[PDB]
Amino acid sequence: LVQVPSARFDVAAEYSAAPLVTATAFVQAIINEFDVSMYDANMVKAAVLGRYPQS
Amino acid sequence: AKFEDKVDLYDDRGNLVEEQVPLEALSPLRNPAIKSIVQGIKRTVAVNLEGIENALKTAKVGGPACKIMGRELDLDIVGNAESIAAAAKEMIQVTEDDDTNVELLGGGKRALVQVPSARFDVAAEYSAAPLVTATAFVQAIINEFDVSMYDANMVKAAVLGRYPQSVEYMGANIATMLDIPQKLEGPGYALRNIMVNHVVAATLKNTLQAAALSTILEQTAMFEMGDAVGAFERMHLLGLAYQGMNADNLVFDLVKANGKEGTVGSVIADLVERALEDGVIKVEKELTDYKVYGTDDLAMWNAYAAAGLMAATMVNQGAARAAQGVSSTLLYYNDLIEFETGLPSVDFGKVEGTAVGFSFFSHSIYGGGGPGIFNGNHIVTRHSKGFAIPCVAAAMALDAGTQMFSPEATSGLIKEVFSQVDEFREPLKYVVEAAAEIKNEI
Amino acid sequence: ADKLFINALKKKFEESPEEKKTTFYTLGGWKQSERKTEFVNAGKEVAAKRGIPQYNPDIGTPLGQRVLMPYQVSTTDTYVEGDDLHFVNNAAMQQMWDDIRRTVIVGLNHAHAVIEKRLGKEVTPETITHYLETVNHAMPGAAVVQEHMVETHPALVADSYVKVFTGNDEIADEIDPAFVIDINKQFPEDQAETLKAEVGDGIWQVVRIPTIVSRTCDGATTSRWSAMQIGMSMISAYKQAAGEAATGDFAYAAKHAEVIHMGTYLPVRRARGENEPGGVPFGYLADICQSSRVNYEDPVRVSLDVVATGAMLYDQIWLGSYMSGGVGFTQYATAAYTDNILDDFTYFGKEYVEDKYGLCEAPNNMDTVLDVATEVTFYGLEQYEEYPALLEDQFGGSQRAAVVAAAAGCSTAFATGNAQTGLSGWYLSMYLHKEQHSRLGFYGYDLQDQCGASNVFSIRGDEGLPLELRGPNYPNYAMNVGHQGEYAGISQAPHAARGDAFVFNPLVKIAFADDNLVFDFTNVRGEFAKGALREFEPAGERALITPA
Amino acid sequence: ADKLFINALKKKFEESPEEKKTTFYTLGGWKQSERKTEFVNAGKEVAAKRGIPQYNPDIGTPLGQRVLMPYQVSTTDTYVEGDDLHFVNNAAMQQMWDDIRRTVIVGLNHAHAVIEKRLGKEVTPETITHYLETVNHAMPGAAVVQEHMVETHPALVADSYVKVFTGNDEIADEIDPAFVIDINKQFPEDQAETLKAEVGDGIWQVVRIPTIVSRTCDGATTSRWSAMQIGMSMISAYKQAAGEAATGDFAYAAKHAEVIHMGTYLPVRRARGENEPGGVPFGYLADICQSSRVNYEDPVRVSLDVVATGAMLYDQIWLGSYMSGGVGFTQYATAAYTDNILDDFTYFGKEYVEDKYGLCEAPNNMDTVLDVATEVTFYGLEQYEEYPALLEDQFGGSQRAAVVAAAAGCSTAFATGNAQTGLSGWYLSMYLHKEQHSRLGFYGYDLQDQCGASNVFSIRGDEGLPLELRGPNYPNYAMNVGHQGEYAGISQAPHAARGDAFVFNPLVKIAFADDNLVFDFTNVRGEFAKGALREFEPAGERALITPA
Amino acid sequence: AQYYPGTTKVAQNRRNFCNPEYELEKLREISDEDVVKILGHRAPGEEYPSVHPPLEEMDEPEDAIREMVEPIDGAKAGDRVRYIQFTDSMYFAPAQPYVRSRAYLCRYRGADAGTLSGRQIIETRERDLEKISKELLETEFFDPARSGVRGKSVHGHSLRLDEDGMMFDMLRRQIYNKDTGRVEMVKNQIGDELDEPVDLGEPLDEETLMEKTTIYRVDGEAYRDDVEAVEIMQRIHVLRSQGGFNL
Ligand code: F43
Ligand code: F43
Ligand SMILES: C[C@@H](OP(=O)(O)O)[C@H](NC(=O)CCCCCCS)C(=O)O
Ligand SMILES: O=S(=O)(O)CCS
Ligand SMILES: O=S(=O)(O)CCS
Ligand SMILES: [Cl-]
Ligand SMILES: [Mg+2]
Ligand SMILES: [Mg+2]
Ligand SMILES: [Mg+2]
Ligand code: NA
Ligand code: NA
Ligand code: NA
Ligand code: NA
Ligand code: NA
Ligand code: NA
Ligand SMILES: [Zn+2]
Repeated sequence: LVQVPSARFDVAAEYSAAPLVTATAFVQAIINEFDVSMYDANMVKAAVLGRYPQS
Repeated sequence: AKFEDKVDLYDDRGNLVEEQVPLEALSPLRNPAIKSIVQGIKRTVAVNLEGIENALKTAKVGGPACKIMGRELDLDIVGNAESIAAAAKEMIQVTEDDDTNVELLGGGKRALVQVPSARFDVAAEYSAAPLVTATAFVQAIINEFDVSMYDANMVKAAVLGRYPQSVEYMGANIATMLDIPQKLEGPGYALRNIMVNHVVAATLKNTLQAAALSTILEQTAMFEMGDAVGAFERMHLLGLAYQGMNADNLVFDLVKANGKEGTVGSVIADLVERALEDGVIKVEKELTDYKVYGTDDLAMWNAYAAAGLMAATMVNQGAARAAQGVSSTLLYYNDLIEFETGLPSVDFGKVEGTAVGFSFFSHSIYGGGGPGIFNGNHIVTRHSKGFAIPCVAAAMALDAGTQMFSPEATSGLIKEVFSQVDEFREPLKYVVEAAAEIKNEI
Repeated sequence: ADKLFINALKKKFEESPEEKKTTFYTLGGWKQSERKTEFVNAGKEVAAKRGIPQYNPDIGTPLGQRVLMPYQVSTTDTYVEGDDLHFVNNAAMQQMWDDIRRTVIVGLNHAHAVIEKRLGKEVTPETITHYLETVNHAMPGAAVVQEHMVETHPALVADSYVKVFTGNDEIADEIDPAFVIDINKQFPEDQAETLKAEVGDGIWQVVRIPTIVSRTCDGATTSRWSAMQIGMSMISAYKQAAGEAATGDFAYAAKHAEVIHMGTYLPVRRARGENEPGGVPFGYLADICQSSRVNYEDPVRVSLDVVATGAMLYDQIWLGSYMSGGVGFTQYATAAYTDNILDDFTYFGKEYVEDKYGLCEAPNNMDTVLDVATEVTFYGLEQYEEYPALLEDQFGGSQRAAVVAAAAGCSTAFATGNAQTGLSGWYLSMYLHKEQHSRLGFYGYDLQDQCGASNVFSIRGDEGLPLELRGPNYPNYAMNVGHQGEYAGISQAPHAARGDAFVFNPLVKIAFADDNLVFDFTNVRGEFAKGALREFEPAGERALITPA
Repeated sequence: ADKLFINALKKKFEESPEEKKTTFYTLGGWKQSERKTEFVNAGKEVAAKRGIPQYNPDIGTPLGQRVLMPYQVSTTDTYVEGDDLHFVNNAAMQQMWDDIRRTVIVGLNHAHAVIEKRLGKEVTPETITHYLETVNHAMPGAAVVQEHMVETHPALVADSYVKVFTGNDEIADEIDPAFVIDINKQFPEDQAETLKAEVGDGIWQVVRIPTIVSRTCDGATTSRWSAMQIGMSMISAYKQAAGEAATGDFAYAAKHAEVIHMGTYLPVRRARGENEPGGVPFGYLADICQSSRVNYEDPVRVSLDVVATGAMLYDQIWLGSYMSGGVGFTQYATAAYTDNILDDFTYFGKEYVEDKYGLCEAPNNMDTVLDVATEVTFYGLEQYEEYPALLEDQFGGSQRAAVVAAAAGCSTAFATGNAQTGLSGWYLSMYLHKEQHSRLGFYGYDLQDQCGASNVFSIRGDEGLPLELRGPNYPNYAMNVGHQGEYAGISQAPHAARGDAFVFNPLVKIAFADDNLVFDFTNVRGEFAKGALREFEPAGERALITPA
Repeated sequence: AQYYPGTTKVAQNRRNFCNPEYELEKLREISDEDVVKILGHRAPGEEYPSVHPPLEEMDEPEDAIREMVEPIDGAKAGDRVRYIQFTDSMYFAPAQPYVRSRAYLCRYRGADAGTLSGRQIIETRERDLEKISKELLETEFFDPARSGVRGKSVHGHSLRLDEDGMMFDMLRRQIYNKDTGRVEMVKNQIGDELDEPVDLGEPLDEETLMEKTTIYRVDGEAYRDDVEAVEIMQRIHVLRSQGGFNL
């Protein structure tokens, strides 16, 4: 369960900071946890947020 | 306390305001003046009462060259603007003492509306501003003249246009700096889909203020997009500081030194020297008669390079007093600096790339247009994460009349209303003062 | 004397139209029909050729336990089986949509000011004519500047061209008349004066891209393709650098600043770009139809030619294919343009209104709505009751709902001269019909009709809109058959009674007043009939680049 | 021993390919060309029939001051003028896009669970066969339930059908083989085994709607049309009420919960619905191409057939018409599939890698990128420098940049077995090329390429994506020619070298292994040649319903 | 400034074009009126058109940037923005496309330069354009056989030469005179005939083209053999690659 801090919405136009801030924090935390290489980290991104931004 | 950097902050005359401000005092996440700018842009609407009245009287509603013969309604809206605006304010406000503002402009022809913050506190996004304002003015006009049930739909069409048959408010006589949520190129982009001409219009063509408003909007969007989270946060904050807030007077001082006779190339040489002088970069290796520079702080090199980029625009486009070359400056500033130094250009090539397509899509047949119609949400100019568009705003501010799609043509209603708001018009002043004010809370 | 539908009913059935009983089950199922017979035979050839079973009359239930009826195309003496009015089987219908999809209206007013103010050059009728010769080479897909360009085959793209119009008779007269839509020739004199006043001295291009490209691609292609070849032709005819900063102002003007799309883009659940059917507002569809300039002494004929145009496009192609597909919605639409049934009901209402009020002379209020919509509703439903053949012909309740309501709505607008009261009349018709027969349409037919009365006069954000501005993307209207084309007709009705030259957009009206179109928009129902009979010749075919 | 493009250069020019001088200006302009001569005469015919000037060789500048060259379609012995490779003049190219646009993949796994769990009925190979006979009647536009339905002409929709596949060989053997895509017949043993393991016991439909509907309507029509006739066929074959609550589960399954579109919908500035070229991700395009199953010992050939597929679709039809239009972008794309030039450079790099590392055996890092991409880049640019005829053939810098980088990026993926380092090699090739000749492509060519290096390995929101998931809507790629087709090739490259059966989606790969398709996806460059010679017979023509 | 890495003659030529203190060699003399004729934007002795009123007649925002940045003379007067465009042969023309844009933004103020494979352009205020154009046409930026002034129909950078050593021009704007061994401009840059042709001098000979060129080629100096230049390009790739991933 993740609840992104209110202060991020206070200076945002809408609500997509929740998924986007959560996704990148977990992507970077996973990469950092296992020291995933530069070459393979794009796979962790795809596993978290999917086909975005092509979709 | 997350970052140790400090910056000195100046005004748009090059005078020091406040020394040694922690970098995070300029974060969108912490600075109250950036919050107020964003909340302001979300909630402010411009109403064209004259346009509504003319649309009704001619029955020209619902988009370009549209008209409905026999539907004409002759109502003296501008003549009764005070009454209508006061009636509209009653519906727009939540309570009598809140931050609702309704102000008549141009003898009743226009109105500045700021919808109360309480409505946005229980809203997903920002469309309550136009929709609450539009319905309050439709209802106030109908109530003012006792327009019949049979005819009132024409008042709706004169205010909000062909919506909902069109997705947009097509032919509307209201305007906002933001655009509808459906037109976002990605989630998190709304603060990018603000035309450069609107930014230049609101800041009255003051170059540094336009650069400041543009950079605040761009870098704040970078937090909503998540781009300024974790590893990249500091790069974005140093970019806001040095490229858009004239941190350390670096932009200002490069323009001063190159303004009379300089070129892109001369600004570059001054910047590299200054980065050398400050310890940001240093010689890593010597080739044959060629020094390769290195840096132990890429984020700070990027910011210094970014500050150089802004100043080269102001010098190059300022010397022409013609904005079109900003696309060239964004390209060759970065191309030249890489072969000058052996270090990556601003935003690691992304400014340069943005500038390549922006040049194409402003000097060809296939699309874009002049510099003033672009923005961070435009497909041509979304690619750099905050480091390209603020240069465009500065170039359009310096244009002396070479454009057909100038701010006067695209942004006249935005200028008349949004330039009234002090924080929109002179954001560099408010943001620096706030950062000074919270400087010990970091 | 006879109702107008009596001839059709007599051609369909051996019984007089008043008889209440008939014979079923002994007609031979599909074997009664020449067209079904053709289809069974073709199914067998198809399946054998490709190695996969296809059309088979023994699958599912056995068609033709009742009479499979011929339909009269209203206003004609053509009778065809309904399969011949399926859009897939009818090249006139396909070409009608292509002619709209491939058209965009693009001003020259901003472009000419770029030329004079930014480039510092002159614009004259001579330069305009030179430009129009240039763009009539370029637009079909041929080159004007670069060396070693490869080009479209002129014969495959013969239907692509660019014309202009303007309200300034003296300018119009100087341009080569090959390129000019002549407002004074195409429109009766009062209409011409209105339209020329609207346009004034603006000069507007009507651009048509090739049908072959519109079929390969989509509607959102049209304005892009148009802008490319306008931009090349401006470079060539006015001598810019071939790609300088000022070139970009022509691009922006042609794609955005002085462009009139036929349709606007749609929201994500029905994601489509510009120039698709769902973006075409009802008032534009009325103005595309050219019945107004030829039949202007008969407001019924004008209105019901609009109904035919919209019922085919919006129910058969749009809702019946783009938004669904399969066998689809032929006869939900054919009810509004066949057997002269809508025409009989609508001519009744026109005569009622004419005799009681005078056209356009009723008060614009609910008292007129209640009066006219009720009287015409009771008239139409009574025909179904007095002629069992008529009820067997329009067998689906949805079909009868749309036909009776269209007559009631159109007649109400003939009385008030206002579309919005016409629309109220449509909804009231539905409610009265539902109570009279204890049925109305298909399971989901009256979503919009139950929201209907309350939303006619609403002013709220996604509720309130004059009818002329509504279209297929008006929220209540976004899903269902048997309404959109009739709404286009009600939009036309008051303007036809008033003698107005256009309903919503005078540029759109003039843009389709063009004899170089493939489809004849002056006689929509005549064209449907020609396509049904396999006599219409479309653009876009690939025969020249394929084997013999 | 010769470079592969030497025959082509000898065909085009009188000089030896190494000669630096030639003769211009005395070739007769357009009169040197058979094709331009056909076009001039056709333009006269057109203009005289319609009353409006059209193609005219004297508008603008005079083509053919240099040699208007023939092009060899790569891997063939067919030489044609470039105009014959324009998508407008080539029915093979139009049909390739129609076969993609009109296809949707629809599971039967949820549907069969509705039947068993909600209706409480049984599903076996026999019920599925009955269901498939029913849906092959209904899918083209014919009826199974109601009385008095009017239907599509079976011969107009002969290219519409439904097939199934499954990974369970014993189930597949019990369904009538007319309806089954046979994985063991279509794929080599090891590929078959991989694909069957991905599918397992799932059963999936491949649905193709009629080309004539696809051309009338749009890509987003396909999954709707599919769902309508799946729904009718489920009602008929499994004895539901025709319209009960459980009917809705089938509708949601077919449109939403087990549907695989060819392309996803696009954002508003390039508003389009599903199954348009811009939504097709590069990995799917590589899987649509069927070179992998036939040319599986030659990873260069597989990869360059993907490049041809994507350069035509993405540059000629998508960027050159949907997103722009006019003369368009034929030779920006033909550079990657003509004269055996990309083939020469890529075989060079494949051989280099194979000899130095072994395919797929180089370390997946920047050292390999720097090695392979630099070496191949320098090979390709040397050919243009050594053969003046080659540089005059690929006369536009963009064409050269795309070709040279495609070779470099494919070669780099050949070495690492990973697309992402292949893509890094593409961008490094552009940077080296730009410095070597002091030029790269057209004005806006390297927007993506200057962003490129940094975004290859980024993980940020709208930046980070494996190459296989990227497509025409990846932000930096959304606008420009001379990249998208090449990227589809680089996505194929590492999988071809590995011998993988698919690049990104195994259902998409099986779906196009179907001999009832019109276009032959196993030999894309062969088909382009056939269409250029006017020998390809497309679906969707209206000859049967128009005058002889 | 160091401008560009590398140890070939090409790399030194690239650095020289950029360096504003390097005096371009003058090869030919052209009148002011013939510059105006070649541009084709106005007739000699025609007043400069304007796009806006002179700067001193307008009321400008109080703006320290405006105050610090001196306007070029054409900006002060309100001149049109106009252009001159060149095409450079890959057969050893002295200047080349990216070399021009890099050098233009190092030497010239108020410049909008664009680089393409077959054309390179600068747009600036008309009276200032006329001054730059003199230097672009009179110095070793230009050779009359291997370079071309072309506002449209630019084809020819990548084509074989004709028998005289001249680059292809679809519109044949530059005509080689066998009798003098000199080239004349017969048309302006957009292709309209000049009343009187303009002498552009003699083409540089093979050995002088080799000494002055900025293109790398296997039959000249190959880029792959300028190993220090290649090393910096590879370094930029690597550092951009790593910065986009992390910092
Ligand atoms: C399965 C459904 C429910 C569903 O959502 N749509 C159906 C079926 C669908 C199929 C039937 C084709 C076929 O037979 O295989 C199509 C042609 C749509 C498609 N998939 O192509 C259609 N309906 Ni229906 N549907 C129709 C109609 C109607 C009327 C028919 C009433 C009667 O008394 O005959 C009723 C609704 C009502 O009661 O008002 C109706 C029902 C039904 N409609 C019932 C099946 C009825 C039955 O079992 O007989 N249609 C009509 O009212 C007129 C037009 C007609 C459509 C074809 C065309 O327009 O030509 C067709 C439109
Ligand atoms: C007006 C523009 C600017 C604009 O945005 N697009 C143009 C023109 C446009 C037109 C030319 C059609 C015509 O001649 O009427 C079309 C066909 C697009 C359309 N409208 O159909 C096109 N370019 Ni262009 N364009 C191309 C190219 C190029 C190359 C040509 C260089 C050379 O030396 O010949 C250069 C850019 C470059 O220098 O890198 C170029 C520029 C230009 N490009 C210059 C005009 C150049 C000149 O005046 O001659 N294209 C290419 O390099 C190859 C493919 C080619 C495209 C046609 C095809 O793909 O078959 C065409 C693609
Ligand atoms: C940029 C954008 O154009 P606008 O600026 O939106 O007018 C976009 N066109 C393009 O991206 C055209 C792409 C292909 C033709 C350019 C050739 S590289 C569009 O039509 O959606
Ligand atoms: O039976 S339903 O009314 O659901 C379908 C109408 S065709
Ligand atoms: O000249 S441009 O690079 O703008 C066009 C390429 S077709
Ligand atoms: Cl950092
Ligand atoms: Mg009898
Ligand atoms: Mg009776
Ligand atoms: Mg002199
Ligand atoms: Na009879
Ligand atoms: Na049957
Ligand atoms: Na949808
Ligand atoms: Na044929
Ligand atoms: Na030869
Ligand atoms: Na010509
Ligand atoms: Zn289509």
